[PDB]
Amino acid sequence: GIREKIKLVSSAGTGHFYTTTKNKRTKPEKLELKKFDPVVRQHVIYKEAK
Amino acid sequence: KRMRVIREKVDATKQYDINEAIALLKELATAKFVESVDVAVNLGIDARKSDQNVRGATVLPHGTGRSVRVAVFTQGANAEAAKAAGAELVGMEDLADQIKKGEMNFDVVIASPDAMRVVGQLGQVLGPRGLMPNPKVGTVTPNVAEAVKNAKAGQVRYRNDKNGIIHTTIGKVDFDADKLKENLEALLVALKKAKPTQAKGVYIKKVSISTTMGAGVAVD
Amino acid sequence: NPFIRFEQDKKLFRNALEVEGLTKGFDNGPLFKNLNLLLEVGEKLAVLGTNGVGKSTLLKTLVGDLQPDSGTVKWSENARIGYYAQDHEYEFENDLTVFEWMSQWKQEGDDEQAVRSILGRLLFSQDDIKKPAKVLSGGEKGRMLFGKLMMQKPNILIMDQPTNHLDMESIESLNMALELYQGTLIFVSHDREFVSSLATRILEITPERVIDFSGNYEDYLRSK
Amino acid sequence: MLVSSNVTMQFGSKPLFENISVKFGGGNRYGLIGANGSGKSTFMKILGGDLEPTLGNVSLDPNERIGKLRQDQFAFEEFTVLDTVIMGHKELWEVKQERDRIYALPEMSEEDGYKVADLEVKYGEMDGYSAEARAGELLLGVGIPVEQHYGPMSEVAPGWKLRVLLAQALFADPDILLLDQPTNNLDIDTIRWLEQVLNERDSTMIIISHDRHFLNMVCTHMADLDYG
RNA sequence: UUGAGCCUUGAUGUGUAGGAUAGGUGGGAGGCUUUGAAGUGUGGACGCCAGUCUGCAUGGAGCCGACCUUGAAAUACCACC
Ligand SMILES: Nc1ncnc2c1ncn2[C@@H]1O[C@H](COP(=O)(O)OP(=O)(O)OP(=O)(O)O)[C@@H](O)[C@H]1O
Ligand SMILES: Nc1ncnc2c1ncn2[C@@H]1O[C@H](COP(=O)(O)OP(=O)(O)OP(=O)(O)O)[C@@H](O)[C@H]1O
Ligand code: NA
Ligand code: NA
Repeated sequence: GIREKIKLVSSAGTGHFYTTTKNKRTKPEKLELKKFDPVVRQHVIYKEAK
Repeated sequence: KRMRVIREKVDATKQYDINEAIALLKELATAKFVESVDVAVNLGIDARKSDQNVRGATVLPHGTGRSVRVAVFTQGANAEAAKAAGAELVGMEDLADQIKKGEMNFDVVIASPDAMRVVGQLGQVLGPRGLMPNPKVGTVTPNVAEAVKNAKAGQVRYRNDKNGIIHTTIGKVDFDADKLKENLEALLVALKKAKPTQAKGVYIKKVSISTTMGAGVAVD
Repeated sequence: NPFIRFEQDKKLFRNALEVEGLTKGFDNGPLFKNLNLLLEVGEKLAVLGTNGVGKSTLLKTLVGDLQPDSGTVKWSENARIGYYAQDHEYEFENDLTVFEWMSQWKQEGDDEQAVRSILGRLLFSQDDIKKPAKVLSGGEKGRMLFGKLMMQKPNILIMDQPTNHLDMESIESLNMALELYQGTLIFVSHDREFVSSLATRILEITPERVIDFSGNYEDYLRSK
Repeated sequence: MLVSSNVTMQFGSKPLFENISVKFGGGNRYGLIGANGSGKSTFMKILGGDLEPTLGNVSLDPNERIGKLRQDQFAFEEFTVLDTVIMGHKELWEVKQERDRIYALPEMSEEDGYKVADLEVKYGEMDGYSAEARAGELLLGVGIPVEQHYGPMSEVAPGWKLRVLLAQALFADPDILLLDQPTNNLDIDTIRWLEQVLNERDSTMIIISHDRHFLNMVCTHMADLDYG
């Protein structure tokens, strides 16, 4: 409800994304996490964009 | 007189033929002069858009009829090559700032990376009337000898107005009607080849060949 | 409507300004020559003219950050001056929060109230008392200046051009605050029905003749 | 015609304007109102494209040269009076500043030869030969005489600082977005001069002024931005 | 009568620095003047009110262009808009 839904789009070029939830009113700031990207088979950085 | 008789003698509404027009232009012959005739083509482009501007050149088998001071204002190998290739001067800064004011002007100006002084030596007056070296035109290139050779061979350059009508040097009236064809068609072919890929619609509508003192006629 | 109210730290009695001769100049012949006048703990004297006369530099000379070529101004020994500059960019700098900027003032006040309360009396909340000071916009910066004046509590308010970026709903709030304020002030606002609203000692300034104190300024504009 | 397509902006922790969309285009003057602290200038920046929204698209006009006036009339104090106006046109000012790295760099390379060759050509296309010729005449037309053209912007009364900042936006201008044009309050003679200048020439305009009488005399629409 | 689109023709347009109300594009320096001029008197319309401008006879055939302050070059003309 209050926690909106966001997707972390991979930064390896391929189209892949993990979907989570983020409290969208504390301050606007994208999530940066290093998560596995199966298409390229490596641990890359995941910036968020819905 | 002429302005009031040629107007009724020649009608610009009817589209003439190449062979009829080349003869009629020489047939007018009202005033005595060198009669350096030229052309004007209504290109179909949007000169409002930067990328659809068509500034180019082509090497003509008849040149322009006169030679200019085509020198390479870049001291070094390019200037050394141009001096023996037949420029109007050498490349130095003595004629760019201390002589760029005293010296009136030359015909053309090529540039080289050895001494890029001409990029500011002209300032506002040297290239204010179209004397700067175009990076895409090939004037500002290391091959000073090649640039001088092209200038001697007679590469005529053309540009656009704010609406997209190209007029440029094509040759004098001293060259015969048969010789006019491998200039007109050569220029048209070069323009067609260099036409931008973003040229929507019909890009050539009207060609008009005109005299320096006489009027112009619709060729096609 | 931002609730703004200007208090008085210490009430001075005899008179405040008492200026004799300024004759301030920058490049041309001095924008004014004498401007001898008194205050008598009055109200306003709404300096005004046209653009480029030099009312802002007159106020600069009065407040003392610019000194005249030769002359004397002087204030009462108990005079506390609050200043609202025509341009205020030297103030909103050094990357402070709204809370930190508003707390850098204040004489003897608790950090949590009487400084987070003067902020809420003028359109601010918890989500806004943490944004940087150098990012607020126009009327908000002007309102912050009003808040600093409310906490400094000065006797004399110089207040160059207060109605610049206000809401047209903060304009009358400031109008009421000024007419309920019991100190001394000057201001050079160009608004018609602000000087017409409260002015009493209007002083016009011109490259040749500096008029002074016709009255309500309605009588001034009527005589003119 | 510039269009906003579901534009939202979130400053801090609460959205400023929620999912706005409206069409601007024509010889009309959409003066917009709103309490200070609520959109207005941020929406103007979004329309100008300097700042992007958190959600939505600018849906910009192709190459129609959005011409803008800023809220700050004191942000220009080091650039001279004849410098600000010529800096108003971006693609000219940027090319001029880059070409200024010729007399200041005593070393030139092979690539730099091509770059100096083509940047001068671009300057000629962008009319650098008349860049300062078209600016002084406009500055004299607005009412700023010659004596202060090369003087610094600091030594100017703000009523004339605005007079020059307005002329800074007058270079082949469709779609002029004017931020707060009064403030540093004009006498009233300058205000009527403004209103006649603005309502004589025909273009698409967006005013944000707070002056009710000025807005009445100028504008035909009111793009109020109040609730959400 | 009032709009919008097209064709043709005619009017239409400064600076900063001037002998001068210079749209570019540059082609060029010699055309233009008597199929009646230089300048004289007669006025239409426009007019950052200084001037363009064209009906007009007579007076009868010089003026212009170049140099020149200048960002630009000049109704020396024409085509392209
Ligand atoms: N970069 C920013 N980051 C966070 N908050 C901001 C930022 N810029 C402005 N704000 C705040 O969010 C709101 C947006 O300010 P904005 O510049 O849009 O105001 P405005 O309505 O145009 O004001 P004014 O009428 O005074 O010109 C204001 O309340 C301001 O305090
Ligand atoms: N530092 C300065 N150097 C030179 N001249 C200045 C300076 N400051 C101001 N002036 C000149 O003094 C005159 C008035 O300046 P001032 O800043 O006082 O204007 P003002 O009359 O208050 O107008 P406004 O506030 O509307 O800008 C103007 O002619 C201005 O050019
Ligand atoms: Na002032
Ligand atoms: Na704002």
